Amino acid sequence: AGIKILLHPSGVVERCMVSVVYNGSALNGIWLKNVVYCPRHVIGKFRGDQWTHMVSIADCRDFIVKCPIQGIQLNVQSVKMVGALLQLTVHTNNTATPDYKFERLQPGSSMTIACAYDGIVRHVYHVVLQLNNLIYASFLNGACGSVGYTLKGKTLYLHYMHHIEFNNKTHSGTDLEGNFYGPYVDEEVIQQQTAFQYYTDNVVAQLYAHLLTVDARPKWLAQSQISIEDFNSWAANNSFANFPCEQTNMSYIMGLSQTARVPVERILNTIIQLTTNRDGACIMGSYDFECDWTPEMVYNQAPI
Amino acid sequence: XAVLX
Repeated sequence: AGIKILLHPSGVVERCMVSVVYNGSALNGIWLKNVVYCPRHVIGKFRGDQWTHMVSIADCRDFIVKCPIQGIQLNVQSVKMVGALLQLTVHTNNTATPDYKFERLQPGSSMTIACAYDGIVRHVYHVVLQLNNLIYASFLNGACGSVGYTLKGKTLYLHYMHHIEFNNKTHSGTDLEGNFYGPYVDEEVIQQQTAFQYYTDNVVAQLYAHLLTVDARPKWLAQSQISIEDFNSWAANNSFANFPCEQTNMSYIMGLSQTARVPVERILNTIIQLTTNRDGACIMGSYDFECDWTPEMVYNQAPI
Repeated sequence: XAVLX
């Protein structure tokens, strides 16, 4: 009946979160099995290819690692740099380690962010990896090491770890394998970002979500339709990704079109019209086009 | 133009 932004429970992540303090810097890390993962820039703000030598001479005793939930202080026996992350081997194996997987996220997919400070998850919110490989999140200093995750039956799927904030208040990081999303690095210098592009699949889901919870026949809904092929020709010149961005999203979108009794061609023409006729209309509780509603999460909460 | 968290 009601379609909301669903988040995954953060208890599993909370039990694995730890604080990492190397001399001056203090950030967060995740502790899985006998390994603690955390951003590498905790040992200094370096650049390019000096990380190998800087990490290789980093003292294990300078790493103060504490698990606040379990009240356990950890001791680092080895240090390994995997990508832009540090893999700190510890003596104690985390008994709270769940069945986990390191899954890289494709753009347009959602994930829950466990924003943590001093090893304690303070806030939890929902983001979607945008087509520029950035997330639009909310972080302060000391929040690096916070993880983005999803769940699938007691199995924790870690997708992200926070590293850097850009001046436009966009955020970037790595997967849990150490590789950044996009062409961004953990350096405090000007880095060019590709122009913004709307994940059309998600924008379609947001409009469908409004039709199923707020107004089935709103005044901004197009009385006209446009083919997918004609929409994609318009989308190339209006910062909208080619539809569909994921072929698997078509089954969810077709299901939404049958439930709302509005074909996707009407939604796509509404998107085009809203580019010039929106005039501040609130759509699914937002004043602009959002990529935060995925077709799967909207279809999973819909009738029939 | 960018800052480490």
